[PDB]
Amino acid sequence: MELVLKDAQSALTVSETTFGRDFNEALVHQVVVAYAAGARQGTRAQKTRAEVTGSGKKPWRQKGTGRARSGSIKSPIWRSGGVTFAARPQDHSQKVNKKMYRGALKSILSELVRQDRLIVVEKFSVEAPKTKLLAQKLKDMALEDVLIITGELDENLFLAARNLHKVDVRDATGIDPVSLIAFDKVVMTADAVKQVEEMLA
Amino acid sequence: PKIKTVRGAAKRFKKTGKGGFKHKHANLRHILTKKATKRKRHLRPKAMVSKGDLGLVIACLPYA
Amino acid sequence: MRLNTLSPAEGSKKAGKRLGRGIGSGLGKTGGRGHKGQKSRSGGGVRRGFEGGQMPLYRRLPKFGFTSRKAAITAEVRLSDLAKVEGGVVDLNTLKAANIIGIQIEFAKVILAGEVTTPVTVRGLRVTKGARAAIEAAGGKIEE
Amino acid sequence: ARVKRGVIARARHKKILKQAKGYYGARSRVYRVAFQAVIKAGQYAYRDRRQRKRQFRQLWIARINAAARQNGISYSKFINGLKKASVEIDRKILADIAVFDKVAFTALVEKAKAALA
RNA sequence: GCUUGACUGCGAGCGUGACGGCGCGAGCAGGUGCGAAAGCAGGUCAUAGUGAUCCGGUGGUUCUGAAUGGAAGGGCCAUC
RNA sequence: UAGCGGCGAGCGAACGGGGAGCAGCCCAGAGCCUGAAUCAGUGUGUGUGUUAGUGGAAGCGUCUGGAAAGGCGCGCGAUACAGGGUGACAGCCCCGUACACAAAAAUGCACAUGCUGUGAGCUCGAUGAGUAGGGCGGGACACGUGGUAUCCUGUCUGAAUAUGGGGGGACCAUCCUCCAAGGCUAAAUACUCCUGACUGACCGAUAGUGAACCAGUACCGUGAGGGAAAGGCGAAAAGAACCCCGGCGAGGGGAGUGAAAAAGAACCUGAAACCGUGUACGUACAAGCAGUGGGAGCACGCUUAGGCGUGUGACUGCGUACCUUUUGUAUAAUGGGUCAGCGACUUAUAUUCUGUAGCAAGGUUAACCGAAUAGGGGAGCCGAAGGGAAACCGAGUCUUAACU
Ligand SMILES: [Mg+2]
Ligand SMILES: [Mg+2]
Ligand SMILES: [Mg+2]
Ligand SMILES: [Mg+2]
Ligand SMILES: [Mg+2]
Ligand SMILES: [Mg+2]
Ligand SMILES: [Mg+2]
Ligand SMILES: [Mg+2]
Ligand SMILES: [Mg+2]
Ligand SMILES: [Mg+2]
Ligand SMILES: [Mg+2]
Ligand SMILES: [Mg+2]
Ligand SMILES: [Mg+2]
Ligand SMILES: [Mg+2]
Ligand SMILES: [Mg+2]
Ligand SMILES: [Mg+2]
Ligand SMILES: [Mg+2]
Ligand SMILES: [Mg+2]
Ligand SMILES: [Mg+2]
Ligand SMILES: [Mg+2]
Ligand SMILES: [Mg+2]
Ligand SMILES: [Mg+2]
Ligand SMILES: [Mg+2]
Ligand SMILES: [Mg+2]
Ligand SMILES: [Mg+2]
Ligand SMILES: [Mg+2]
Ligand SMILES: [Mg+2]
Ligand SMILES: [Mg+2]
Ligand SMILES: [Mg+2]
Ligand SMILES: [Mg+2]
Ligand SMILES: [Mg+2]
Ligand SMILES: [Mg+2]
Ligand SMILES: [Mg+2]
Ligand SMILES: [Mg+2]
Ligand SMILES: [Mg+2]
Ligand SMILES: [Mg+2]
Ligand SMILES: [Mg+2]
Ligand SMILES: [Mg+2]
Ligand SMILES: [Mg+2]
Ligand SMILES: [Mg+2]
Ligand SMILES: [Mg+2]
Ligand SMILES: [Mg+2]
Ligand SMILES: [Mg+2]
Ligand SMILES: [Mg+2]
Ligand SMILES: [Mg+2]
Ligand SMILES: [Mg+2]
Ligand SMILES: [Mg+2]
Ligand SMILES: [Mg+2]
Ligand SMILES: [Mg+2]
Ligand SMILES: [Mg+2]
Ligand SMILES: [Mg+2]
Ligand SMILES: [Mg+2]
Ligand SMILES: [Mg+2]
Ligand SMILES: [Mg+2]
Ligand SMILES: [Mg+2]
Ligand SMILES: [Mg+2]
Ligand SMILES: [Mg+2]
Ligand SMILES: [Mg+2]
Ligand SMILES: [Mg+2]
Ligand SMILES: [Mg+2]
Ligand SMILES: [Mg+2]
Ligand SMILES: [Mg+2]
Ligand SMILES: [Mg+2]
Ligand SMILES: [Mg+2]
Repeated sequence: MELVLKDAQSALTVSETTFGRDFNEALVHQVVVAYAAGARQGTRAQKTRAEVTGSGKKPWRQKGTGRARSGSIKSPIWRSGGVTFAARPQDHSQKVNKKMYRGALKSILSELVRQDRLIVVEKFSVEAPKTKLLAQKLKDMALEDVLIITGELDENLFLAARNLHKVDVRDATGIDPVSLIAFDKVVMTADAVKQVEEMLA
Repeated sequence: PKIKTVRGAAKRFKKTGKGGFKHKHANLRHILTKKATKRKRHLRPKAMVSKGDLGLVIACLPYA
Repeated sequence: MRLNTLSPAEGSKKAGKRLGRGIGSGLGKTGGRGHKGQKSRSGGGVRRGFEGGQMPLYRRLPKFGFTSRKAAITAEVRLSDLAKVEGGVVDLNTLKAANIIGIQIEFAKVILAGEVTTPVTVRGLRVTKGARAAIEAAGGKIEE
Repeated sequence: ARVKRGVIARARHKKILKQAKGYYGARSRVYRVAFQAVIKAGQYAYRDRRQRKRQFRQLWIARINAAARQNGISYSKFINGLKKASVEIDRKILADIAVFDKVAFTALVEKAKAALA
């Protein structure tokens, strides 16, 4: 298949197996939720009955007092006691097979083309590293929420888009499954399409 | 951590082609004059673990 | 395809078994454990192979055999693995470079599994009768 | 993700304390007692749904009996006569005519009298 | 009277057992013993006379033998 | 895994491979040599940080409102839309943030750099003795004395010393490899009393540190030691001038402030148990898990002025709580005075099986590299071949001298 170019009115050819396959919601979902799981810091901890500050003295004798038997001031039943199953810092990252991460991106890229959310331009940059510049540039192109994928990391385009919340500037190697779905439109320079062409293979 | 093999079972059971286990027959270590040859001859080849005892062996040999 | 419109496959996210959370759940009260046993205690349960004190199966049966150290350094090679080598020479060294046998294997044997469809020369590897016929039927030759 | 039980336990306890309105003592203001009262009231209502249909047929039969005997026939002969005459009016309606239409009931007893005789 | 079948290695098929096991078994080899031969003999009319595994002992062995040749040790078979 | 193991419970390597990080040396001593490299100290610089700081963009009108940052309208900044405060939610009100600068003095680091101190090289040498080894008793080696190598030594002894000696898992021969009985040595590695910044599918006052609060305090113990409870007015005290009852009280009613005082300091919200005042109905001839089915009467709301809704419930049928444990409980068997808050199948790794997804005779990487959730990394693991104790054979193999 081929993708039309808005900037130059030419055409660019791409693999059908990358930008033209069927959407795999089951596969895309697993990779997406595994991306959000890898963003978890997972830093937290409660105190078990062994870590609560306090002594091991039995509060009162086993028999004769008329009270329910107790053995520790730190029992999870008691207030100011331990947590029964106190959490530890844990790693929530999942393993995503290489053929699934690449397989999920191909389904995401293919669905962007089907929904007319991926548009290809010959080049995309700003003359000066001013935020007011590409803000005006995106008005001309009629874009509000947009992800720009460039072949090479442009410093002016990166700085000029940093303060725009609904604009994200990446490079062809910094593509992630979530950001492709999370943005209304995706702008790929013709160089960037070639790199993901040979990255997703 | 890794499950630990019951080392005593690994010395007595070997896993065959279709997932079964073969074991050596008991009653052939000593006191053999008083045993008929037919009884001992049938007791020489290895046998397969029965259906009831497969659960207790698979548990003891997680890496079989 | 939005971040709030993609859902898992039907039947791939079976919900966990929450134990001891009321009558209606079917798992309340004892939580699948029954009444008043050792198996119903926290941490209770007998070890692997225990049969109540009767001599367990892995102890009333005799041990047999010995572990051979030569079988740890001997491998078997299939006919379908002969094309994986580079250069058409299936030797002991050209077979480790193709990741066909372990780096510390010293004896290899080519058996009749798969099929040979290219002429290859096998040096120093024992070849079964069935594999020798097939290797020579593809124009290959076997060297001692 | 710690979950606090205050809001949902408040609503679950109020849910049945509202069902325990009118009960005496702790059965209408104490949850532990009110839960048992609400459950027991549910058991009673279920079984009296099935014995409301008996307590009313007993009432109808007794009223048909009383009205038929004023016309010179017992209940057992009255019902048997109605079956012979092929009258399908049931106890709820027979006991309704007996109270609100005395003339129709006695004109209906004579229907059973002829069938038996 | 003569003898050593109170054989060797397998056994279709069965009975019992939760299992470990325990039985009955015609038939195939290889070598026998009685009978003229048809045969029958793998202990005793049958059912009790028993003890798993581990650990070792003794004899044998086309197995293994921690650089290599041996060996020690282990394995397998018979047995205590 | 191989092994060790009342061969039980269990313990559990190494060879080898992939990575991070790599660094070598000098005293068992004399000749020339020459202050020679590598080094330790100190000063002098030249940079770069640390210990204060400086500048730092861009908004107005109108509506509700106690108050605007909110709604609506029109603008501007953005290498600054991190964050915080401001009378409700602020890119443009304030503090900041991106960015660009700054050190009199002290000080870390990195080079150059003189001085002080030791020493670089070539030849000739030499080659750690109560030591290696052994006996006895123990210990460490994954290895529990086992056929047990190897290491350490409490006690007895005890070499060869380079034509020599150690190891290669009893031991011997051959071969290979190395040179003990003398030392030094960075990096990769472990931890956080402490300092700074940042982060959290961590908690939010019975939680989170024992301690959000003048907490290791009050209090308890002779002592070691144990060890709490306890947060929130309001935007701003504007924290109630003054009057009245009262003991020149406590407490309260007005007045006033405030958006709000039923926000009044016992102060946001103000639940439940529990305790009252008022109203409607029932209730002093009536027997029991107190309800439920039927049901009159009374009061009350009606908006078709219509039967219904709501409250009560005379009378009446039926009806001995809940949990647990049990063959079986109203049981006079257990537990619970009630309310509110908390309280019990979790987490990590490994293995097996189901569902689902990707690839498919292949699947997949771990550590690590990489800013990279990418990509590299195929070391390995599982599978495609099994039989046998094993050598070994192989769609066969073992069994047997051989199997129909
Ligand atoms: Mg003590
Ligand atoms: Mg706590
Ligand atoms: Mg990867
Ligand atoms: Mg034996
Ligand atoms: Mg059940
Ligand atoms: Mg119980
Ligand atoms: Mg029991
Ligand atoms: Mg049980
Ligand atoms: Mg326990
Ligand atoms: Mg016993
Ligand atoms: Mg490999
Ligand atoms: Mg929370
Ligand atoms: Mg109430
Ligand atoms: Mg058979
Ligand atoms: Mg003869
Ligand atoms: Mg006899
Ligand atoms: Mg007898
Ligand atoms: Mg024993
Ligand atoms: Mg022993
Ligand atoms: Mg040999
Ligand atoms: Mg050897
Ligand atoms: Mg050796
Ligand atoms: Mg031997
Ligand atoms: Mg290495
Ligand atoms: Mg300033
Ligand atoms: Mg400013
Ligand atoms: Mg106004
Ligand atoms: Mg405004
Ligand atoms: Mg407010
Ligand atoms: Mg010594
Ligand atoms: Mg020795
Ligand atoms: Mg041993
Ligand atoms: Mg030695
Ligand atoms: Mg030595
Ligand atoms: Mg030396
Ligand atoms: Mg040395
Ligand atoms: Mg040292
Ligand atoms: Mg606290
Ligand atoms: Mg609070
Ligand atoms: Mg004191
Ligand atoms: Mg006042
Ligand atoms: Mg006074
Ligand atoms: Mg006063
Ligand atoms: Mg006012
Ligand atoms: Mg209020
Ligand atoms: Mg407030
Ligand atoms: Mg209040
Ligand atoms: Mg209240
Ligand atoms: Mg009255
Ligand atoms: Mg009376
Ligand atoms: Mg009365
Ligand atoms: Mg009474
Ligand atoms: Mg009575
Ligand atoms: Mg009713
Ligand atoms: Mg009754
Ligand atoms: Mg109980
Ligand atoms: Mg009893
Ligand atoms: Mg009863
Ligand atoms: Mg009692
Ligand atoms: Mg009781
Ligand atoms: Mg009690
Ligand atoms: Mg309680
Ligand atoms: Mg469990
Ligand atoms: Mg599948």
